[PDB]
Amino acid sequence: IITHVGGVGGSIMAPVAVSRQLVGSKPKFTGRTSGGVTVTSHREYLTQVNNSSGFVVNGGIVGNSLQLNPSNGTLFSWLPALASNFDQYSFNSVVLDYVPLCGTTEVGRVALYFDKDSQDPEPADRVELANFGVLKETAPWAEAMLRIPTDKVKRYCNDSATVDQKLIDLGQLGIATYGGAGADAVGELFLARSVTLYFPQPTNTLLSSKRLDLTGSLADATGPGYLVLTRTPTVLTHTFRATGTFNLSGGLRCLTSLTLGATGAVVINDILAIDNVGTASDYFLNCTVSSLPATVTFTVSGVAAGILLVGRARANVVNLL
Amino acid sequence: GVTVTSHREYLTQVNNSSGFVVNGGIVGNSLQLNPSNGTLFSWLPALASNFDQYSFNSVVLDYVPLCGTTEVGRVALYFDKDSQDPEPADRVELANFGVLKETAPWAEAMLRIPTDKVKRYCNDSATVDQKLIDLGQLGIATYGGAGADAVGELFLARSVTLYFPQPTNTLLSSKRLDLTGSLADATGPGYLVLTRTPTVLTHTFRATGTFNLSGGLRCLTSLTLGATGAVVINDILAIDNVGTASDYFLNCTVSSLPATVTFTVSGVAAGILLVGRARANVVNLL
Amino acid sequence: GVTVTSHREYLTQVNNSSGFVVNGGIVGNSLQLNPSNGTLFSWLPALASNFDQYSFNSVVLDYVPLCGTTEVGRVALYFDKDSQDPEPADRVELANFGVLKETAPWAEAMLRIPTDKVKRYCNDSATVDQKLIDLGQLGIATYGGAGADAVGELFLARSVTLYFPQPTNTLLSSKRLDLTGSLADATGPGYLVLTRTPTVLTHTFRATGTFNLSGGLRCLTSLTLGATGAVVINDILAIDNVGTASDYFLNCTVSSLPATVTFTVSGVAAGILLVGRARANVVNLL
Amino acid sequence: IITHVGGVGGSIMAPVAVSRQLVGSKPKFTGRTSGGVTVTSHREYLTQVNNSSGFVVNGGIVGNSLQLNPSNGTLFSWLPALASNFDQYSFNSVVLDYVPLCGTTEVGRVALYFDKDSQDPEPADRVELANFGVLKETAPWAEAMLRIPTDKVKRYCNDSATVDQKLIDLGQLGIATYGGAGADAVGELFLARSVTLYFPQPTNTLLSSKRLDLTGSLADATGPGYLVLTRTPTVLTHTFRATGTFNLSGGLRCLTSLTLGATGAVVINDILAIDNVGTASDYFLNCTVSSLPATVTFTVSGVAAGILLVGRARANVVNLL
Ligand SMILES: [Ca+2]
Ligand SMILES: [Ca+2]
Ligand SMILES: [Ca+2]
Ligand SMILES: [Ca+2]
Ligand SMILES: [Ca+2]
Ligand SMILES: [Ca+2]
Ligand SMILES: [Ca+2]
Repeated sequence: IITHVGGVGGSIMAPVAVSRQLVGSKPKFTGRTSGGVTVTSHREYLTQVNNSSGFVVNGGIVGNSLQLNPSNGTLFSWLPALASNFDQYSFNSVVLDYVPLCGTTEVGRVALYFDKDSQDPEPADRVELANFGVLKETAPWAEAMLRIPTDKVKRYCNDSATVDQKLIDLGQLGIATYGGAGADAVGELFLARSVTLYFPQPTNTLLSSKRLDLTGSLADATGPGYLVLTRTPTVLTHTFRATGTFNLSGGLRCLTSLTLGATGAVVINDILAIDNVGTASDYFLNCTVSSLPATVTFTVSGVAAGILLVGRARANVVNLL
Repeated sequence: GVTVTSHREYLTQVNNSSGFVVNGGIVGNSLQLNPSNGTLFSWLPALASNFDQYSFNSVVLDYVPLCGTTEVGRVALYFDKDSQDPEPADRVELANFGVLKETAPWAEAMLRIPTDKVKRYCNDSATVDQKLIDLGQLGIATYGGAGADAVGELFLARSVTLYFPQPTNTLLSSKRLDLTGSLADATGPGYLVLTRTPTVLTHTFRATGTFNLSGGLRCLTSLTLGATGAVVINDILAIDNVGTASDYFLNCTVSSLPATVTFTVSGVAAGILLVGRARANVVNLL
Repeated sequence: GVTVTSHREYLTQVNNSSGFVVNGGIVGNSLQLNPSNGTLFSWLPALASNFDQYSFNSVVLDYVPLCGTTEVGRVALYFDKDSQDPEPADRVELANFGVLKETAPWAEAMLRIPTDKVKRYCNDSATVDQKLIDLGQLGIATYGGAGADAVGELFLARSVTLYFPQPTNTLLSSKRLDLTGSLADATGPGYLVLTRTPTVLTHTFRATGTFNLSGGLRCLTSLTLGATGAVVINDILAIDNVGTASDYFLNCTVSSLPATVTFTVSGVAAGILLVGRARANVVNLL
Repeated sequence: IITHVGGVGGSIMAPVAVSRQLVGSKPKFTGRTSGGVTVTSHREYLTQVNNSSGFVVNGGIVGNSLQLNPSNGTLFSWLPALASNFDQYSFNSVVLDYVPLCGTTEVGRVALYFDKDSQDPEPADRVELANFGVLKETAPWAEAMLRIPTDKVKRYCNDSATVDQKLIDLGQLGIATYGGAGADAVGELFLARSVTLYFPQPTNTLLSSKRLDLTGSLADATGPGYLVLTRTPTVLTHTFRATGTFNLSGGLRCLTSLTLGATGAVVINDILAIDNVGTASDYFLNCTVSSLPATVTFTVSGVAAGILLVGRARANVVNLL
């Protein structure tokens, strides 16, 4: 069949393009009849690796997100709400898969790694990425793999909250691109799953609570974490980590009518915007992200207390009549 | 790619008290047995800084003695499993520890340490429950002396299993003082704290050996180089510009606590330095 | 009381040159396998620095791909048992070597390195017969390309046996320029050469990554910070005093050859610096 | 596996690129226990075929170099110094190998041939190259071969010298490129070796001696031949055929201080340059070629006698102190 030319048995072919074909990953639960507790193995997708001539990591996004715990609503788009009737998690297999949309003529580097410290900070440069134990180094166009070192320790989910994210999380996951020529798309990576659900509980809420200090930095958290809400002395920051349709509820301290800006992949849905000028205010809004960078920001003055809540929601109303 | 280390690192020179002193008659569980402890392990420092899980197999306290059969005191090495509990108050407390030893100063002593094989994490990301990650605490305690002179120099018998490797940590230290402030960033380890007082700096050692110092600061006012305690100055270079800020490189070599140094200056309105252990290495023009 | 090590370290980025080139067309058997070679081994940097003998078990060269199926060239990895013989002049010398591999640039390539079990010494005291101490030489060679762009990223398949425990071995580099002169001391390793020209400095990289730079010099004349090639400046701080000498701390991050930097100044009458690999770490006031 | 598209069994694939992978050729000697004389079979590389829109042959280089005798220091970079303890040569296999650095989109012709007359002159054009008995005709990007007709005649090496280069040499070797678009590189050719060493002698020196007549053309030779040293009425020519680090020794008749020029791949090493103006002069120099065209020339006047010697050498000194 195939006739390929200029080839004598034992020779190399670098083709114009390559592609694998990906299908319906329909999960299987297994009954580990135990404490009458469950086990799940399904395939959840994870992000579209775009290029970075320069040197970027999960989107140039920072605050080890990525985090291998399930939920990571940030990471795992389906497991979201099962390990949600449960309290202890434990994997058996997790494998990074890297397919490629681009073609044998893009010019760059992608790279998947694994840090056992859910908390150490991120890759600085070339020489650092490469020193990791569990790493892989691929041109972008060519097809790649990574399998992850799983213990069987009895590890806890984030339902109550826990600052030592390391003693509870399994690992960190990296994806890193340098040496590109443009920050376009070349890769879409997947997630090979297998998890052991344990002491199943009243089901935890997935709702987000995020306080800015009055002049300050940061008050409480509950998370998960889709959002960070910073202030700058005038003006807020609502910096997305998550994608989809959300629902936003809250307001803040200002005095000064709200001007609703945002930036990147964004589909505003319902912006409602009470103020009282002199005092504080409220915002409900409903938006829908499908990118990074998605940003939004409220524009205001004298941002002297920041409060919000975020808890994923449909094309759902959020405005008066 | 899992490395095993069994070495013998030096640790501190114990001075007496009449009174009742611990790990320097200093405080905040200094000695924590984790490697790094830049404070405790002067050698293991930048090996396990390429790794993420640590686990010992042997650790033994060794106590030799420089003094003579006529000093009058107590040395005492112990072991708290809670990297975090606070320190020895008095006589009756020190003695109640499981893994303790009670020796005169002149006489020669030992202690071996109870090691589990739990998969414990090193301090690259930070972790307030220093107990769930640290192996143990280490004590050394002296009461009943007659003078706070030196009688003992203690060592560290090592055996460690390094695991998942990625990125040496930072054998190199970065330490920012706010302009008027307190404290900017850190990278550490931490050998040094660099405080200011409104005039004048503080470089307060936690570490021992030959270092290398690089930096300068905001002042206006020529640098007068003082320091205090065990200290062997090596190279002090000292650019200023009076009116503005300045720079200091220097190379010194500590073998004590208390080692202090301080720069003397005025209007200390920004503090920056870096410290990353170094030899008898130059640090001055020609 | 000995160590063993098996990890994987990155090495340099193979660019292209239709000409015929060898390690960047730098010369003086740089790639030598010995560990340290700070130029070659970015990670083991600091284990074989606590040791005195070394011995490899595996060494494998790994060649992945930055370019694309239409890049147009030749790459080539080899191995000389004489840490000292000179480099490849042309195509025909390279091809005659025992341990060679010859690949497109675009396609992914391999090489295994031949290991003895001889008790070989590391470079702490110095040794002009670099051959009887070093295991082999490493080549990477590119000819017949069409542009001097990047095609390859080369790695290091490692497995090393450390023996008798040392007392550290500086990993902060010390590099003195004579007043009018050429060259004062060294400590090295060597990532950098610091030359002067009558006006102006040269900081010529041999190494890749995040460094930390500390020092200043003799001039009189405010500092203008240039550099050339793969370079990501991080923190440039720059005291001067005009009339006199000056200081520079800076933090940069190279991933190429050619990386250059140079300070621009006048009356370069003494050159001093130190360099000791460092993170994204601060190096400036506040 | 491979899925290649638009193909029904029996169809043709002309790929984006092809490459073979070449390794360490580590020679074997065989003991033909004879007159206690030796046999060698190893793989020596030979040149990088660059393109020639126009019509070029071993570099547009002329004076059948190329010559199949071993040594040919010009041709065989290793066999250089064994058939050097010997006096009779005889092959059994010699095969031209043509791999390719370029890609399936360069646009040209390469071509390997074989003339039984070590001495006939070179290919003029298209119609001439093709008429040879032992020739091969390849696009450049595609992968090629040629095997060579070996007799077993008892043929002599060039240790004493011999003007009928034909009665001693096995063959001529050609490589020819026409129809390009640029004189860049597409090919690197190799040499499949197998030689029978005979009456082994005191080992001959490899040193070159090259006399220009006073007004003339040409005095003696010893060779091998790496160099030709011509004059033009003013000025010399040192025209390389060889690559590497050499050592040059000599001077000449002029009167007129030496200006050292040269052209192409060249790394000058040590130029020393006595003159006496009025009279003659001397030059030692040490240079290092890795190309064709390498040229050098000395610039001078009244070039009334040319003498030199050349005998391959290291980064070795060649100047006073
Ligand atoms: Ca829980
Ligand atoms: Ca880590
Ligand atoms: Ca860590
Ligand atoms: Ca050699
Ligand atoms: Ca040594
Ligand atoms: Ca030693
Ligand atoms: Ca003969």
